[PDB]
Amino acid sequence: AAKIRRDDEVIVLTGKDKGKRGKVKNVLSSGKVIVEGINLVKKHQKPVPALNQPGGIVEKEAAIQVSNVAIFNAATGKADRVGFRFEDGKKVRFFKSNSETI
Amino acid sequence: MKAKELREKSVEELNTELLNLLREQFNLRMQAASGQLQQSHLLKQVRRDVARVKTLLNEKAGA
Amino acid sequence: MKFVKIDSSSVDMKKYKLQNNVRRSIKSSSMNYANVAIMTDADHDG
Amino acid sequence: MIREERLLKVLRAPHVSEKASTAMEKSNTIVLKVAKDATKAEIKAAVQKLFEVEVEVVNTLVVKGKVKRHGQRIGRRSDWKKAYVTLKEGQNL
Amino acid sequence: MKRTFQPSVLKRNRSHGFRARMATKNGRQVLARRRAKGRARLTVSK
Amino acid sequence: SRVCQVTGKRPVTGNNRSHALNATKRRFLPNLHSHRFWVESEKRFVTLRVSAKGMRVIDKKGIDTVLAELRARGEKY
RNA sequence: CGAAGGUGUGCUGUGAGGCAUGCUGGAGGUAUCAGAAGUGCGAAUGCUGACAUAAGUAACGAUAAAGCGGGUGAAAAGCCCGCUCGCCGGAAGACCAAGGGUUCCUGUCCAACGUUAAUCGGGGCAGGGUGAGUCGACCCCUAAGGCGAGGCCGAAAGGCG
RNA sequence: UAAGGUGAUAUGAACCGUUAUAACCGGCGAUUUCCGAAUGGGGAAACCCAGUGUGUUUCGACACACUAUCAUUAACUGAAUCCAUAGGUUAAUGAGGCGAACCGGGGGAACUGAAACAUCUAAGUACCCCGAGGAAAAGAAAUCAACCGAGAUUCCCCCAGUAGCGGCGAGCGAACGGGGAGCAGCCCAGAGCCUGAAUCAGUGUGUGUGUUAGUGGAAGCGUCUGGAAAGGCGCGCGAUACAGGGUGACAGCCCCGUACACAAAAAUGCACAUGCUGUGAGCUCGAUGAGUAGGGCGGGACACGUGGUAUCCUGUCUGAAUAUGGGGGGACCAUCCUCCAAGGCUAAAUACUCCUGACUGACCGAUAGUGAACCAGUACCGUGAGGGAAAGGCGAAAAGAAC
Repeated sequence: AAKIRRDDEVIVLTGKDKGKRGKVKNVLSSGKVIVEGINLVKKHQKPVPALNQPGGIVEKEAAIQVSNVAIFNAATGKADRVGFRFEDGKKVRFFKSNSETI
Repeated sequence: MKAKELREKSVEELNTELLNLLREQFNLRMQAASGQLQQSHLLKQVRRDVARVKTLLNEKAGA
Repeated sequence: MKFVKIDSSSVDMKKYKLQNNVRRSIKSSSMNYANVAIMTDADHDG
Repeated sequence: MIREERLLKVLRAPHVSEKASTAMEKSNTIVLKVAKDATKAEIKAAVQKLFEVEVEVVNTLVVKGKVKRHGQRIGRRSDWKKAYVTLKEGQNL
Repeated sequence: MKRTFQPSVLKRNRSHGFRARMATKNGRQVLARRRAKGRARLTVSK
Repeated sequence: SRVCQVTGKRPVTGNNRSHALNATKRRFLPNLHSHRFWVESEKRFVTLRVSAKGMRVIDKKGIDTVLAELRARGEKY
């Protein structure tokens, strides 16, 4: 019943990075997701003696709300909205505004 | 695995029931507690395998 | 997750209220009972 | 049968400590954890099978749990059982 | 001075223990109230 | 339990009312007695705890006609 | 391009009060006109919580008693070792039950506790530790006493046995 | 249904899956240690000790089933006195116990008011106990009224704080009659005639209907500030959906959802007919509830405190007739009218909410509101019954602070 899922392509509706594009990383039951090289927060990390102890300041991919993002049509090359249909006998996804199979 | 284990002799699965315990279950409860076992997951499914068997055997025989 | 010890001051508090009300209430005339001897002299019933 | 079965449900893990190591090398005697019930005869049989070794004799006890405080909460460890087990001269472990 | 409470485990059971409660009319409807308020200690025991 | 094995009479609560009309509770006891009744069928006796009015009944109704009732209710005689 | 709330100033009204704005704070408030009120505080030996006072005053809990050198360490009178002094010694010694419920041992830490410092501790954290044919429980027997099949008695509950 | 998950406080380590026997939700299923009515005996609860039987290695020793009480029924038996009873043994069925309120019934206070106070009130309240249902109990005239009649019960609104009771004091307090809610009436005491003649009850069969899981679900962009825009400015579109909630500041068109339209493999409640098992029909001639009514003595409920007192129930002593007879109509006789007891059954209108679902609020917003928004009936106190707390907010995100 979900629209975005484990692997897909998207673009930001609003926020810090608004107008920037990337694919999916992993989905969270919190209502959030992660994207590669979009949401970036400098973390001050502790040098754990176990294994390596780098400590230092590292950059990471922060979680983000779903409602602030939408798929990247990659035809008009901009935002577009999902709908659910039954193709053959199977539930699948399609675009609004130029309805097309995904 | 039910389907794989649904078709057998009541003793056959009863053998497998036992067999699980001789090696495996016991050992992992021993091998692991010492700290030598590097794989925990092997413990979960095994206990989950037994109950399936003991339910089958009770489904076939008796009630 | 980064909490400051535990502050049990509230323990000695509840013990103070409990201790104070217990005696102060049920101790009754012990100060006065003792005062009773004083009570029998300091009175001057006339 | 269930007889052999239960034996596999009795033992849990071997105990480890200095006192344990001494009886091993010195008295040829071993320690291991057991069930909350796990009587002597019940233990010895299992030892006679899986380890397939001789047994002088068995004696056991009960170990109480040690109260603890996590955060400000307080739990209690589960009372359990250990057994000092003895071996004849055909020993290996 | 000899204080009032003198601990004895047995007496603390024969009198206020469960089986004495459940053995008479009043005692049985007591534990209801104890269960009614949802108290964790129903009678004195483990 | 003061009762008549026949009728069902059992005591009742009422007032002791003085000349000044001061009220006090009391109890009314049905007049009872322990009598040994004869049966011609069995040619034996039966011992029952009844009242004096319950005897007036048995004078009218058949002794065995009464037992049928008791014998119906499980009342043990 | 800043509400409420807080904190000041200036004006204003016959009065409880009203208006603008300076600093904070970071999202709500509400004209006007009617309506309903858990509706306006100084008290009530008032209730709750917070903080002053006397005051760094009294007190540190038996008058059996300490002194010194080394060690630890950030720091030593109170911790460890050593030398000396003294006290009890039908106890201030040594075993048990009843009752307590890890307080036992080791390692380890100075926040809180200990009426003071604490490298210490019955404190905090982790780990370790409690072996029975002969001990005691368990178990056989029972006294005082309780429970008490049926039974008796009793408005019911129930009481006796 | 499904591309994620392996509950939470807390991440982490080790694993399965990616269109389908991952995971999640629902239904139908054995699993369900020990205490607890415990029910094999006992008993300071979560413990101790058995018995019988059946079956089982490697004797030792194990697994499983049963064994409580009482009521009823049947069988076997079976004392003192032959018989017989009584008692005992065996199996079958049933129950106990827990729980918020609501209902009926058996017992049943006092403070207080009276300006004292005993009568009276408070009150048949509080409280104890017994029993049952989902609703209960009551109920189908030996009932009222006035010479008119109406037609069982139950509840609501009026008569009316009237008529009356009452140390005539405080106080208590109707009824008839009227308008409404919702209606329903049957059976035994008996024979024949007559037969499955309605009728309930259980059964299945299918239909419909829902209940427990769910599916789809409309339509928007630029710019301005702005940390972040859902905000201002302009032009747009949907609306059987502007209920609502969330997203970095106030979103009809970003997300979840709503209006609306659909769905059940399986088990289920209801209304139907529905095939059956019993079930008992309909008509004629009789019969019509006896220690019972009433009475005496003493109490009690009736609005009614023995008052001139009708009526009902009754502890005790008595005690009539069988419709040509009797009860009643507020003392009472007479006339008149009405109605037939002393055996039973009965749905709806009504009170209730421990709990489940949705929805609402001129109800509260952390000293208020449930005692408790924070793991609370916990910590803590007391021997025990029992009593009984304080304690919410970083931030957008943990980016929580490298060196």
